[PDB]
Amino acid sequence: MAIIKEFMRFKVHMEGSVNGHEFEIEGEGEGRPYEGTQTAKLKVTKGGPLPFAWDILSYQFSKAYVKHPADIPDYLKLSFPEGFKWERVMNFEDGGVVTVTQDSSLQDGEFIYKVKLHGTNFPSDGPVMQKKTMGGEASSERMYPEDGALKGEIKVRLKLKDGGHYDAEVKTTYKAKKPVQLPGAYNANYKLDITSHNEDYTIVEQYERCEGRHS
Repeated sequence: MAIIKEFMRFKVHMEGSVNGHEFEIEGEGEGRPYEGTQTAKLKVTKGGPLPFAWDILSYQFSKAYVKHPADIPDYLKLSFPEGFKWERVMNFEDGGVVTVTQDSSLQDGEFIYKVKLHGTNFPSDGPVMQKKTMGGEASSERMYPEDGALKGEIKVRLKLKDGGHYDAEVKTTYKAKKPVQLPGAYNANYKLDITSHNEDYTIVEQYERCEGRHS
């Protein structure tokens, strides 16, 4: 029950399964919501070491930290303290599919994120199950208002270890819990890096920069 400060922390809990392998991850993050920068330290609390690529999870660990020009209303910052929810489908090039449902709220002056993820139909020999990805390229999410919510579309490209890319079409709906001002169409430009990780990815740190701009 508060405003969005120049510096904000968040806690995240994720529960999910990928190709039937169940896991849980808890994390803590911090950043500067108006500067569009944030970092997070994630720990696998159940089902470690993960038998699949960390890169499919990385995108699921924070839209309140997007730098917006003053002529683009900040729909998702304005949803607080109640918060917002988002649901996403990631359609990978080799048939694999990830869906994500997320709830974002503010408690004791910190954001709380609860994430549920399902991953299925990934080929056993593919880059996800064989841990052959090496991070993601910078990308631009096309943001647009639709049916009283905000939608986003991203063509995500995961770097392949032996050179090349492995892609996914990403579609997400973001909706405030209570109606607040929706913006017009714009682009959210992202850069996300895995800053560090232990050998088996049970401890991982990420950084993301995101800035909204007109096309």
